[PDB]
Amino acid sequence: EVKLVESGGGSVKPGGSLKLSCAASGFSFSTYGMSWVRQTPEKRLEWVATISGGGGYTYYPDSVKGRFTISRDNARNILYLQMSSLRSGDTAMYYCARRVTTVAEYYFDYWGQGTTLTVSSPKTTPPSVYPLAPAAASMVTLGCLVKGYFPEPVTVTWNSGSLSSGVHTFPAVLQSDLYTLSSSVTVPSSTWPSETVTCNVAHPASSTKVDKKIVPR
Amino acid sequence: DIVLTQSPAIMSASPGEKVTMTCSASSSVSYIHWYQQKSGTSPKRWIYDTSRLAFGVPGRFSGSGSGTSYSLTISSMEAEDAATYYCQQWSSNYTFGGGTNLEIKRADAAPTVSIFPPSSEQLTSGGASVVCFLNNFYPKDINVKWKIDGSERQNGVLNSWTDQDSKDSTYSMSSTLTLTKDEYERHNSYTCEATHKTSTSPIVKSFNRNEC
Repeated sequence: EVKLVESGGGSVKPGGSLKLSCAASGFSFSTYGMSWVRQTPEKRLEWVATISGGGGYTYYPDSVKGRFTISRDNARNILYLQMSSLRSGDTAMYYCARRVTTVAEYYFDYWGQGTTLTVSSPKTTPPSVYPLAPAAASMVTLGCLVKGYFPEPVTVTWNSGSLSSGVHTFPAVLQSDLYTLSSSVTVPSSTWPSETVTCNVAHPASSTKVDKKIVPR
Repeated sequence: DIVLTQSPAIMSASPGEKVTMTCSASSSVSYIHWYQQKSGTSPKRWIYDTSRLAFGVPGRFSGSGSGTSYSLTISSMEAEDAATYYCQQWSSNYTFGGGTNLEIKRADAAPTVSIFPPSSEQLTSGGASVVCFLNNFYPKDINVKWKIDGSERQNGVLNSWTDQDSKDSTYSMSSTLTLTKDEYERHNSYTCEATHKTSTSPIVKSFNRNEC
């Protein structure tokens, strides 16, 4: 099967340099042109580079021309995106895409899974987890407020996977250049508080995992 | 310098109905192509050139257009289709449209509201967050007002919205009011209330601080 699998990225201070790579599988690399495309957190799609089948030609949009360089090595079936003098506008998830020829144009057939690139100057901060128990019916909604964390991907696992089917997770909204999210879970009254409910927050950017037994007020 | 604006940004269809989203260009264009993007996964190939379907896509999809106004049409809607559909041009600068959020439409649901006093843990730190969960409702457009001691507030409310549930096809919303410890203990009766095109009068949920 055609595979596109991209590597590199993360959190860089503005002004840093970086390099992204993407690895190809299950199709003849040299015979296709390869591009990168970025998507803003707000689900915005922007084309950023293109290389030809050989070396031949490169092409660039006018939002990065001068800072980015796109490269292939057809000995290994891998693209390269070096990005120099990164600024705040460069935050996005970056995909590598194959370009195929059509009747009179081109078209992006397969896209990899993207890596994420957060350009910013703030520290990496672990999250503060607070239990959300009530201060009267036959089903209980508990929660966990996960507050003040910087690098955005967090994870909330409830009783270690068990209660997935009744869990709402709410996208992290930014303010104070910290991220704040919430997660709710639902549970038959026969389950709580007779048995432990514990939400579990892990923050890979800091290697911090916190646990919180929801106990009743 | 060549913009595509895609016409209905959000759209709700029920299964069995026709769906037409549009992509209109700032100047004349030879062809336009469409991609599909579901939550958590990259865009996938959907329609290329104008009317040419990709191998995977069902036969109830369809494409057309010429010049400045092209359009993707769905013959009969099925719930498996809900995703964001982008267009893209290839004549000048490789520009993507803004997408069209395709939603499943179901019978309306009023939320299941739950209010939570700040934790004994946060308060000892200098802060107090009051949190409200409105759970499993449709449609999505809601208003939520928090009234403290009978008056109202909008400072420091953070409002978050799930993506549509893959089973009951609802939405969930959180609402968090971030006070200070001293600001929190200045009042007594914190109330969140939800207004919605289901119930006529709001769904109120309340607690009192000088109680615990």
